[PDB]
Amino acid sequence: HPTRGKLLKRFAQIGPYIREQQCQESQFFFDCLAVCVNKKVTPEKREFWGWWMELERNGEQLIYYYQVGLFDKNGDWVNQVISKKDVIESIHETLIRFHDFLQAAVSELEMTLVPDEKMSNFPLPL
Amino acid sequence: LHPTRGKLLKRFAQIGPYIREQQCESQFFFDCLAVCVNKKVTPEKREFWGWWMELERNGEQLIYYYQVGLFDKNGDWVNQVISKKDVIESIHETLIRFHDFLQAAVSELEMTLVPDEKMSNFPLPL
Repeated sequence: HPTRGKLLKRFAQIGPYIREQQCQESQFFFDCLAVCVNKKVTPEKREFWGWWMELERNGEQLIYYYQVGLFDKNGDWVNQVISKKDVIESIHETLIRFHDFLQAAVSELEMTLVPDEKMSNFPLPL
Repeated sequence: LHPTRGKLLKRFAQIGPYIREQQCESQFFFDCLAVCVNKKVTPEKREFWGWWMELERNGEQLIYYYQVGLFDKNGDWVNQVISKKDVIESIHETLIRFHDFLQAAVSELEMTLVPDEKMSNFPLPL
């Protein structure tokens, strides 16, 4: 096919990125809590700068849409990022590394990765 | 991701005989054989009341999920516990002491430790 189950399993093998509970039919969800916002906050209320990605399946095509931003206390992602070079670089390194592994996994599945049209406004190289 | 899986494994192993390396992919596995079920049984078929814990990684965050139960003759953990105050108290004491070390290790690693949402159904204080 390959099966949704096959995809889920192979994507989970990339590492601690896929969030299975937020995946449904033909849509997969990945994220990365890359940098803590403020460690003075109690652990359970801490927030993180990072990225999240939505992967739509369209037959043998997987269509990717990454956003950079903020993961708040509720587990909501917001498209706002601290304007610090070092933090942005850290987010970008985790994203690039992930995308490289994703490329490899999709190639092994004999499928193809393609950017969402909204990636034209993505503010980092990829 | 930094720190690495390898570094986390070694750091967690330093806490004591809890982590089970052969059961750790983007998840770490810990357990504790707190109370022997019946000492009259030979050491081959011995079973234990205790706990096990799955620690998930997402970036700088580590997410813990403890369960209390029975480590059976087959080497499988089951979420059932003998309904005895003294046994439950002993399990609980091992768990709290372990958790205190885990908290200190995660802090040393400069990461954030938070309960899994399923810990809302954990039947003991933590």
